[PDB]
Formats: sequence, structure tokens, C-alpha cells
Amino acid sequence: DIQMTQSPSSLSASVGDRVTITCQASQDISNYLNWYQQKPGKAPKLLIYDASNLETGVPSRFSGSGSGTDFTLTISSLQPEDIATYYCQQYKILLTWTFGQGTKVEIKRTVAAPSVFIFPPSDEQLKSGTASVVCLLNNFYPREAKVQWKVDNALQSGNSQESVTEQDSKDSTYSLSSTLTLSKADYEKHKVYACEVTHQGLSSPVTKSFNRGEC
Amino acid sequence: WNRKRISNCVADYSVLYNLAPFFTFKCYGVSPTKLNDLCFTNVYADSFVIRGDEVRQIAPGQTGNIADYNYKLPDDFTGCVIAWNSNKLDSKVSGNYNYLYRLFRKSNLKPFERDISTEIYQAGNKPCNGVAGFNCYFPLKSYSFRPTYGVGHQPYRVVVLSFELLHAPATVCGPKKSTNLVKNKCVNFNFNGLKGTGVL
Amino acid sequence: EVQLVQSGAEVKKPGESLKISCKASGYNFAYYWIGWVRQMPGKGLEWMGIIYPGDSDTRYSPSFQGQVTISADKSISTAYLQWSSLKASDTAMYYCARGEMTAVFGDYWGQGTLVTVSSASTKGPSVFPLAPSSKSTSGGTAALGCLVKDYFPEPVTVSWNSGALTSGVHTFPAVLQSSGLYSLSSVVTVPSSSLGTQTYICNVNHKPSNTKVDKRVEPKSCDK
Amino acid sequence: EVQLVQSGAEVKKPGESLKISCKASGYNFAYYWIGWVRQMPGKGLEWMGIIYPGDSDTRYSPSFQGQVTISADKSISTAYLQWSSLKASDTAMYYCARGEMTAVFGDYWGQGTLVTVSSASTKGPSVFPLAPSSKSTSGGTAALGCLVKDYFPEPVTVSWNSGALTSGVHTFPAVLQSSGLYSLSSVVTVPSSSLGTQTYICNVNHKPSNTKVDKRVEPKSCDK
Repeated sequence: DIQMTQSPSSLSASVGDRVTITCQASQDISNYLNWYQQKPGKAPKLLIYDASNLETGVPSRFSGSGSGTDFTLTISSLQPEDIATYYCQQYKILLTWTFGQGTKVEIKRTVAAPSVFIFPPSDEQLKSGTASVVCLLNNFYPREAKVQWKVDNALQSGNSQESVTEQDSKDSTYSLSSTLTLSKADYEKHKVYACEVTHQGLSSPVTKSFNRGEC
Repeated sequence: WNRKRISNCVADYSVLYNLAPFFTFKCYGVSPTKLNDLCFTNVYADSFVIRGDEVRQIAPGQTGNIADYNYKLPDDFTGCVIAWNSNKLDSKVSGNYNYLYRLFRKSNLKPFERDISTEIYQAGNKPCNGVAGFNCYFPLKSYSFRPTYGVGHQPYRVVVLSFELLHAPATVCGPKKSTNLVKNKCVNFNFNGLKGTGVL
Repeated sequence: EVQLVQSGAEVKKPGESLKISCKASGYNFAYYWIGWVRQMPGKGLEWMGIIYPGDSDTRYSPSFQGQVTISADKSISTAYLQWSSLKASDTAMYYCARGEMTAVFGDYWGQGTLVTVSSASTKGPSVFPLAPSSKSTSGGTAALGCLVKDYFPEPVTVSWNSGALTSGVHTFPAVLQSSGLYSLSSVVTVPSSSLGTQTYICNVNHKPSNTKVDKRVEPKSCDK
Repeated sequence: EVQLVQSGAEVKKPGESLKISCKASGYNFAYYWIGWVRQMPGKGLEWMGIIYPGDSDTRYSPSFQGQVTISADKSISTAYLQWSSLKASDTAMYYCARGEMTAVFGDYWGQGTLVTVSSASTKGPSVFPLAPSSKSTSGGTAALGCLVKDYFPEPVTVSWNSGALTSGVHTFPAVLQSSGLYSLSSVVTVPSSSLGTQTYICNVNHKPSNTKVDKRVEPKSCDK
């Protein structure tokens, strides 16, 4: 059996910087390594197919070296178009193959205030028998965006739905859409409904509310 | 050429039959059938890859383009030689140049020796003085392998074994099980491949 | 010029059989190798097996010997990945890749294939529209979109016009919800000047039951 | 029936590389032999070498050992001639021939390719018309045709009325002029009245200078 290890599990940096990554093995394997990159999507890609040999069709910001059981990969100048997954794998038996564990990268950007929008319920959802509070956030950094809800100025926690995407390479943001869903008899029984948004980059958390009579 | 040492293990030589139909499988000094009934001290195994036609040159008491300068079996060698085809595994459509062969050297080598020197072969009368050029050739050359070539030039993988024959505390042999020990009676006995009858 | 084509997604129930296929062209097919890779969400990659269709030969991983079958046809230049029996813990994405032993693997890869197996039954989706209202942006931009929370399994395909717009379109990752179900949504941005004449005949197509659903949406307001 | 095809002529600089192909079809290409032949104009000929595909067997002439390379491809059934470094002493024409060893070795042949090495540059040829007199001459039907002035190098192609006129044409082979260039003329005989009702025009194309020139012939007056 052969077992790998990667280090560190995750790290983050900004543009124009040096980044490094380490891959380790339990026994010497004589420079039969390679690395694979796989951005969130479909196809993993081959990046470096030897100890220090790179596949054609890739610019020259990458390097790496190693032997024995010590192996390092590095990027001299980070670029914003590099947000993906990385792996190291090995081969010495005809068939005994395994990948590593995983390395995570995140970008640094100046802290920016979120952009917030509200969406009203539709007649179709009233036909279905539910009501939703669609509150949309975008263009914020870092991830510390929190959304709570107030129904007739009461306190609610946990029971809701949320959908957030991965980091966007253009603006570091994680597009977010959150919703507190209630039933009819839970909808016309009360008057006002509010999304409360908290974020460190904001000057202060803000609560956006609307009355049922506004429809 | 690469070599490996094997010791302190229990062998099973039948599994070798799991492979594809071989091209060469021969032995010198030991019948291959009963290999499981002998115990050995240390095992040395050498491996490399050779052109298709020249597999014959791995044989004691003969000379050739490899036996002259690369691999020399002693005239009293005992062991087994295995060679099997590798066209399926070691050819690229564009032609693979990553295999080196020695061409020139002053004189032959004693058995079980290696030389990877990069001195320039002084073929001509002029003193090269470490300068490559006419009549001062580079010692190594490269072969070629294409999938559409004939079997006469397809690559072959070759492995050579070597034995020691019970001249020391043995360490490697088959899975035969032991038994309790009885003495003071006329008994047939077998100790590490040495058979006999008598009283202990 | 080398390309890979795969069969579509598939949903089934435990106790049955299934086969998948991968095809390529643009080179001498008999002189390379084909391999399969499994990937289940939340974990890393893990090798399954390889084959050399030029002369039938198979190899297997220590963790999957005698569980799945691999073959190919050189007449139509295709490779078949076949099963015998199915169980409940084999839901993951599958990849076919073309490689060469001596120098490099994975110079190209397939588009990816999906499989789902469970004891339940597929439920028809219910699409729900939303359009810009009188609470739109003061600058001028507005957003329209659709919401689905009544369908299984995934994925799903959504378009806004006769064709979905080449830019300004977005979607949100699906999340499971506590009826053993899932939900997701998608949105699109549009300026007021373009909104003066543009309407969204938004349609959704969905593999589990294959019923394209389309409806026309235009910007509205909260008037009294 | 079988067919064989070559490529056109080339002229190259010293120190360049080169590559020629001979194609054939009609029979089973894998079970015959392909050979090459050189001719230097104005003198004899001499063999080049032979090749047998399938077994990938090559055999080389004594003089030209190691200075050329002969290859073949069975998928598209072609013979490939490869040089190493072009030399000024290679202006000649090359063929390609089908042959069997046992009984007959000259079944069917090709067309032949011209190669020239030179450090000079081409010269665009020009054409002028030669016309019969407006009044009938002593011969009743008088001469007509065209003259191509100094040019360099060969070859040059000509046609009359898109080749519609070929009977009775006679042309003088080009010879070197004191200026160091080449010239020629092509003439026929026609009645003096055969130029007004219908037209006679020649077209001259020069491959080295890849140019096309047209020249129509019309009756000439008895000027003095």
C-alpha cells in the first residue's frame, strides 16, 4: 500500500505574490509524480507531469521540484484567474493508483459593502400555498454575511432556506439568496416581515421590512 | 541496469505462469519445475529492456553487441532468464527516444561490472582533448520504437535471476510446513533440502 | 482534434442493471488506452480501471476486483462500461479518459456522466416566476427569475428567452429541503431601456420526467 | 486499373530542406515494391532505391547511401522521399515506379517531378503577338502566333483559346540568350480573314512567377 499527504489543507493570498504547496509520501517513489487542477466545473486538467516538466500550452508562472519523498509546487505570481482544486498523485505499480487529499486557495481583496435587493411574492406561490421572503446579496467580501428574519417583529431562528455560490474571480464575492418560507395561515395572520442583514464591512447591520398591505 | 535484493521471504514460483505467452524462459543449472523444493540464502534480480532480435545475447559463453561492453554473464552462472514482449507498453506514435545504448569503449568488461563514464572515445589519431567532433564520437546512442514496426524491432523486457545454493543460513524457500521432532529411532529426514535417513 | 462523447444521465432503482458508453475519434483508435474514474460529491478522486481495446486486456483496482466489467468494440471505436447488480451506495459522477502509457495521461477528458439510483420515484417540477416590481433599482437595472422547489432528481436546464441570454444570467446551487426534496433558482439582469421592449418567455426542461414548461413574464409593479 | 500521382516542380535556395510524395491506388498496396529513379536532362539516368512496406524494408543504391531517406505509409498508401540538406547539384527530375521482384519490374509508371536549386530570382515572362497581313500573302493562308521574350526560369505553360486551338501548332524549344535569359515562340497558320468573325488569343502562365498574361492577335495593315 502507498499513502500520500498534502499540506496545508487550505490557504489564501492576494495578487502578485508567491504561493507554495507541499506533497509528501511514506516511501521513496523516484520522481513518478504529477499534479492535476480541477476548477469547479467538469474537467480536471493536467498541469505538471513530472518532477519539473510542464505540459505544453500553459504559461510560465508555475514551477516545482522534489525527489525522494519531498515534493514542492509553487506559483511565482498569483493571478485572479486561479481559483480551483489541486492534487498530487503517483505511480510505480502497473495498477496501484491513488490521489492525495486536497488544497484550497482563496483570494485577498479590499473589504467591500454588500449590495442588497428584495423580491416580492408572486401569485403562483399564493396558488401553491406558501410565501417566501426573497432577499438577495451580492458583491460582498469576506464571507461574513448573516441574515435573520422578523415576523411581526418577533424572533425567528434556523427554519429557513439559503443558497450561496463560490467565490467570483472578478470581485471575490459569494452571491447569496436567502428566504424565510411560511404558509398562508402563517402569512395573512401577521402584518410585517423583515430581513435583517449583518456584515462586518457594513457600517452597521440593516433591517429591511415590508408590510403585507403594500401588496 | 537496475538490480534488486530479495531476502527473508517465502517464495512461490508458479504464479509466474499467469503472464502472456513468453518469448524466452530458460534456466541453467536447475530444472525449473522443482524450484519450490529448494531453499536459498540471498536473491539478486536484474532487469532491463532490449531490442527484439538481440535477446539471444543474454546467454553464457557468447559475445555480442551488448555482451562486449554492457552485460557480461560469468561462464559459471547458474540461474534463470526470462524475456517477454513489450510492444504493447513502451511505444509512442511519435517515436520514443528515451533509451540509451553504449557504442564505443576501449576494451571489454569483467562480469558483473558497470561503467557510466562520459569520456570521449578517441577514434581518430588526433588528440580530442575532451572536445567533441570528427573522429571523437559521443559514447552513447538512442534506439527507436514505433507501434507499426515489425516484431524484429519491437521492445523486449528481460529479467535475470541468480542463486547461491545452500552455502549459508538459508532465508527464502517454499511454504512447506514443519512438524514435531522425534529422535532415537530410524527415521527419514529432510533439513533445508538436504535429505537423508538414519538416527538423530 | 480529439473529442469524447458520452451517454446521458440515468435514474434507476436498486436491484437492476445499467450500461454506459464512451466514444472518440480523430486518431488511430487502436493505439492508445482508455480509463475510468469515479468521483462522489464531497470526496476526492479514485481510480477504477483501464483497458487497451486494441488487444483485449483488462486490469482492476484492489478495491473493485470482481464488481464491474469493462470492454470495447474497435469496429465502431467505442468503450463499454457494464454492471451486473446495483446497490444504494453507488451514486457518483463517472469519467472516461484517454491516455498513453509511456509519457502522459489525461491530456483530454470527457464531459462527465451522471447516475442516480434510489427506491423513490421522480416528482414533476413546479416552476415559479418572479419579475421586477415598482421597488426596482433607482439606477435602472432590474432582475427577473424563476424558482423550483418540487423536483427530484437533479440537474435541470433553464432558459429565459427563446435562447437564454449570452450574458447577465446567473443561477444558484441547489439545496435539499426537509421533505426529502430539493430546491434552486435562477435570475437574469436587464436595464430599463432594454426592458422597454423585452419580455421573458421563460422555459425549463428537466431530465427526470422530460416536460418542457414555458410561460411569458413581463415587468410589473405594485399599483393601487 | 491503377493510378499514380506526383507533385509539381520546385526551385529552392541552398541550405534548405525538401519533401516529395508519390501516391498510388487501385491494387492492394501492401504486396508490391516501390522504387525511385533520377534523370538529369540531356544525359542518362541512374537508380535511386527501393522500399517494401508492411515489412518496412528499405534498400539503398551504392552512391546515395545515407544521403536520402525513403519511407512509406500504408493507411493512405504513399511513398515519401525525404532529403537532409539541399545542394546546388540536384537540378533534375524524379519518378516513382511500381515493381515486383520475381518476373516483371516495369508495369506502370508516373509523371515525374522537376527540382532546381538556384540563388537567383525569377523573371516575369511577357508575350507579344505576331499577325498575318490584312491582305493575303503569297501563301494564301498566312502565319500567326506569339513570341515570349526573355524570361527565367523554366517551366512556362501556354494555351490558345483555352486550348481550343491545338492542331498544327509547332513550337521551338527555349535556348539561352546572351542576356542570360530564355525566350520562345509558338505559331500556327490561318487565313487572313479568320480574325474578325472569331477571336484568337493566347494565355501564358508562369509558375515560378505565378503570373498570367493574355495576348490577342488581330490582322495587321501593310504599314511602312
